[PDB]
Amino acid sequence: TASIAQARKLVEQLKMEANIDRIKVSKAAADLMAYCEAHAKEDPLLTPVPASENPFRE
Amino acid sequence: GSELDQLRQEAEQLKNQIRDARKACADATLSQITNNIDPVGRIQMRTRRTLRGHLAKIYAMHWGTDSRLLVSASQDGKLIIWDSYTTNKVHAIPLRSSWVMTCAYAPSGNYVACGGLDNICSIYNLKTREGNVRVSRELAGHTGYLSCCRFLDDNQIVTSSGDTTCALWDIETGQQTTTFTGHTGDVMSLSLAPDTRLFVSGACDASAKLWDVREGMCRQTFTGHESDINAICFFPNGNAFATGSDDATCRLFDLRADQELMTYSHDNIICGITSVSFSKSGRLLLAGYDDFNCNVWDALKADRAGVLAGHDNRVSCLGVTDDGMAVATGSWDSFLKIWN
Amino acid sequence: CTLSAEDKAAVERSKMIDRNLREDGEKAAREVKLLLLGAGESGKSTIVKQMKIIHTGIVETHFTFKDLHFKMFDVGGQRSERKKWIHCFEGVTAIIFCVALSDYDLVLAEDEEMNRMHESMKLFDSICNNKWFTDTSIILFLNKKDLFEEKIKKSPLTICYPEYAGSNTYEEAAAYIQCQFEDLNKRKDTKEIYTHFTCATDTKNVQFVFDAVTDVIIKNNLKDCGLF
Amino acid sequence: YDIIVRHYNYTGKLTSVVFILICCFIILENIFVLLTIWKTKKFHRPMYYFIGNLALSDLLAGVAYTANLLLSGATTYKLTPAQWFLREGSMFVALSASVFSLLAIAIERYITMLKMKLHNGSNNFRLFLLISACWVISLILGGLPIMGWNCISALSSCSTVLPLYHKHYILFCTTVFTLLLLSIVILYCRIYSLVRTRSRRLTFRKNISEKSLALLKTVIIVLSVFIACWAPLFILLLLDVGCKVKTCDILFRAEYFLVLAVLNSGTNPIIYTLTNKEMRRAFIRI
Amino acid sequence: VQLVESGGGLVQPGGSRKLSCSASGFAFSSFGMHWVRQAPEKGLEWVAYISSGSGTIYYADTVKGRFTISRDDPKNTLFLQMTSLRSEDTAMYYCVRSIYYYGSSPFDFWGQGTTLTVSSSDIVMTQATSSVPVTPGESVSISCRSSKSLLHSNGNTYLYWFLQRPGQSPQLLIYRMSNLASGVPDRFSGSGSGTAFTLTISRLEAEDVGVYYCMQHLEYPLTFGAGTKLEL
Ligand SMILES: CCc1cc(-c2noc(-c3cc(OC)nc(C4CCCC4)c3)n2)cc(C)c1OC[C@@H](O)CO
Ligand SMILES: CCCCCCCCCCCCCCCC(=O)O
Ligand SMILES: CCCCCCCCCCCCCCCC(=O)O
Ligand SMILES: CCCCCCCCCCCCCCCC(=O)O
Ligand SMILES: CCCCCCCCCCCCCCCC(=O)O
Repeated sequence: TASIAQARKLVEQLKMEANIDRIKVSKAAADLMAYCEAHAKEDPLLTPVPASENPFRE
Repeated sequence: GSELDQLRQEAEQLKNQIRDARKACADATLSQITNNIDPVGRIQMRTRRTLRGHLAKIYAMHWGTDSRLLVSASQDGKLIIWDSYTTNKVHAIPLRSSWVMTCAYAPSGNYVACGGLDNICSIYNLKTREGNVRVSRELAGHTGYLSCCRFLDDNQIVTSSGDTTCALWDIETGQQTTTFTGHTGDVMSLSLAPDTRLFVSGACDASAKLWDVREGMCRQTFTGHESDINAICFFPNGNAFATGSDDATCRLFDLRADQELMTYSHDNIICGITSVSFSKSGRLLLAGYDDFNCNVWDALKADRAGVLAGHDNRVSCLGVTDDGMAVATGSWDSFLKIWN
Repeated sequence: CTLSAEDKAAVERSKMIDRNLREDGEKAAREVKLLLLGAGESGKSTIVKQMKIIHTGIVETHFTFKDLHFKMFDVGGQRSERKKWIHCFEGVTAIIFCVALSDYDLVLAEDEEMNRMHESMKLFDSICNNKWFTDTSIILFLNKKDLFEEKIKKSPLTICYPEYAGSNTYEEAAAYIQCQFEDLNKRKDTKEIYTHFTCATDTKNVQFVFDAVTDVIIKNNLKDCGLF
Repeated sequence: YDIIVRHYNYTGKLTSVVFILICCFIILENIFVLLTIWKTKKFHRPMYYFIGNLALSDLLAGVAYTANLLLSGATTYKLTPAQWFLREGSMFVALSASVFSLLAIAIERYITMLKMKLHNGSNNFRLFLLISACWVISLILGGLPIMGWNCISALSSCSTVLPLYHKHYILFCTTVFTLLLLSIVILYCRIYSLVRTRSRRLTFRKNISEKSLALLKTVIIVLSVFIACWAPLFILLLLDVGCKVKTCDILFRAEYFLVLAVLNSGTNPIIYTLTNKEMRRAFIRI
Repeated sequence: VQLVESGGGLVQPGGSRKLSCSASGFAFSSFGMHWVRQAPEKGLEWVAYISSGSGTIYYADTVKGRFTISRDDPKNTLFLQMTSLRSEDTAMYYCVRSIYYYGSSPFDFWGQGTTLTVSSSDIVMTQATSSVPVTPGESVSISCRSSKSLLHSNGNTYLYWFLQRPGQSPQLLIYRMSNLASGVPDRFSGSGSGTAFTLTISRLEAEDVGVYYCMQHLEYPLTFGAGTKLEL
């Protein structure tokens, strides 16, 4: 047989993955929202900038 | 026979335990938390430049570090390096095999890699003593077709081939250093971390895994898609990423909490997604749909906020620049456009 | 005007680059590109070897005949999913197909109930009815005929095809196989299927390929100017 | 204002609602055909630009004809000779632009069929040259009678079917139309013979004729519709030079002869759209 | 990379030979070529220039309409022809290449040069001094003043800087403001404001001594400086 080796490898990989730490979804969502709100000033995508500073003027 | 059976049931029990551990850590969704914020009204983007000159389909492009130069690969066998400001061309690098599906631009601005269907990643030099461009290295260690490759450094490059594997290369020596295995389907998308320490790969069977370049092992795996994955891009923070798909659905996963956060699906779209990229602050999630137009899906509201419908054929590649000054979309009509 | 001294020189470089691109774009647009497909033991090697030659992954073959440059793409080393890299071959003049007549009494490897002829028929049905190859004609080649004669003279054809009323002769069996391969074509008003039996003469096969390519070119020219 | 009544007295010239109706129908059908090409991004090759030019010329022809019909009547007696010349000049430039655009379509077809270029990409220089040439030639042909051959000095030199127009200008337009028709017939006969002779001898062995039979039908339909609808006006303008004045009857009721020539221009888009399958499907979608 | 020149000697006024140089070691078909004349114990000035592919050809105002120049792509040879001769044309001629694209460094490699003897509005660039004694290991600042603001609307200036070694051709150090060329040490540095420019050297050794020349490129009539000599 040859699939026993890959089966043991998959079992070991799943066992190694199951031992990782987990964080509540509320904390991750709050961190993402805080990061998105903190850097909202230096984002020239959603914040309109006058044509006097856009290098891609037409 | 019995050993295989007990191994299978142990794997199933471990998967069930992982599922319960992932379900126990879920208390509130992203939509309920991000409900007391002011959403963006409309994102109206008008084209500025129309970089023309290609004579076939366009399959990939990458923005330079200086946010001024970009390289685009096409089927006719050219690797033109455009100038975003003045529309001029800088180089017209020819190719050995005119079947390319990827291209990259080194962070130092010296080298430019371009793989393709010949399962060979060719690295070109742009700062030679002469006036032309030479092939610095020709990496050939993949069996399946090459899909996408990004420069990890000026001397190391990581590639994602179609033979269910990804490998890290060494340009100086010429042989691969670490081989990442574990995927069941074709790997056809990846993206490097901002600190260049980890990266994820998008398989062809509803799966996405996270790898580390030092140990060369699989840390986490993410599921939830229906058809497959087609494009991946990291969040500017470095703890999230968005994965496109073929069933008109792109979702947002998280690294610290290995669980799906939010999905961006609409009842009017029934077509696949080719490219996904975030914004400078991670608020706008541009997606390139294969129904001849793109979308400006919001990140924290899961609603559409604009349509960049100025294209003729399917868009196949698009990326937001480094400083967030403009975006560029390249479709199959041999026309690049710079929106702002 | 507003451009500086050396900026005007950078604009002249872009014009030369564009001129070099347009010059090479008119050279690669006057050569015929045609894809080659087939099964594992469909004799693609013998077909690509018997033709004249001028020239791991895709293998390109270049040859000329009657002042026409043909390109032969042999995607046989791609073990990945065909659905992913099939859209880059959308622009192509013809699609050579190779099937073996004598490969109808030999079953698949590591299998006993699946016939390789049915696998070739299924592959042809999937290729001809694909959503990308809806206007590109298909050139079909029956590779082995003498071995098929020697195999059908002793073994009946009813082993592979359970519906057959004719005698165990090649003259009608070849026509039956050809008609069976013709019926697997849903797009009957946008593409044609040119059938040819591969012979020992190397010139005849290249002549047939040239004739089919010329007919496809004439049809495309007629459809171009709105005359058909 | 004395020349108009004098010439009309010396010459002998002293159901229209349906013609305006068919003219409005022609305008509507042609503007529909034009917006079909303009809206769809696929029909942007140099070939369909010729059909768009033909539609634009047909629209001007219909507008000029309905304007001529509205102006024709009792008001033509007190109408100034300048407007009288300008109206006929507009009609002539419209018809000449139509015929020359048809000739340009045939020329481009013969050119694209002579050499197997294998790709629809073509230079716009030839397109622009042909369009500008046909338009300026039609304009010169329409504006020439104002400069010369006005019959202001002559008394019997100008035509009977329409006064103030010399026999020389009518004969010149006759020879021009004859040359254009001959060129059209020659080009289509060649564009058919080429495909007929290339298919039989060089592509002999296919196990796949039908291509040639389908073609000949299109060519004969085009030629039979173009020639049959332009024969009465040609015969009328050729008999007008020979038929003496004060003794010719047919030239008086010459309204239908122009009606057929204008109906040909209106029915041309039907042929140029029902022939190709792509344009028909695009029109069905719209 | 190598550039050798030939076709010089002792000629009489009225007629002369042809100045020809051969290029070997790079892509000559995509480089614009210049010509720089260096008078004996004097300053050097610009002569002519040919664009890539012989598209645009220009001459200096002093020899306008008196010289004939042309390229040769197949054999990689540049020709320069004299029509009329004067008593001041006796000098040393140099043929230097240059390529112009975003991020390029024009005239990085000059060559060797050949000699020639004869038997008998525009931007003015001036140097601060002519010769100054300096001790090894001392930071020196060489200033070159311009008669016009070289700052363009793009945002980058066009003041090039190169050092002349006694006995051979000069070599470029910085091309626009401070960007050091490939092969020069990190000791050299550049700075400016738009009208007054300076160049600072951190460590001074015995291997870097010669004449410093400042050159503008905004206005097309290229003009060099008088030359600042360094004495050990
Ligand atoms: C005698 C009938 C008549 C013809 C024309 C006309 N206006 O133009 C042409 C014309 C004919 C033709 O021959 C077929 N060819 C051309 C050119 C020649 C080259 C290309 C097109 C133009 N006839 C105009 C008018 C007002 C007219 O009478 C109207 C009556 O109401 C008079 O009471
Ligand atoms: C528009 C009607 C009048 C036309 C008058 C000019 C006649 C045609 C002249 C150009 C024909 C084409 C010449 C060869 C072009 C080629 O081979 O590409
Ligand atoms: C006033 C009458 C004008 C008539 C103009 C007739 C022009 C006919 C041109 C026929 C040949 C077209 C170009 C073919 C050139 C080639 O490819 O050999
Ligand atoms: C209805 C009246 C028409 C009058 C004019 C008819 C002229 C027909 C000429 C046909 C010429 C055919 C040329 C064939 C050339 C070839 O053999 O390739
Ligand atoms: C009353 C309308 C008459 C119209 C006549 C149009 C004649 C069409 C001819 C068809 C193409 C014939 C080509 C023959 C060439 C050859 O024999 O060499």
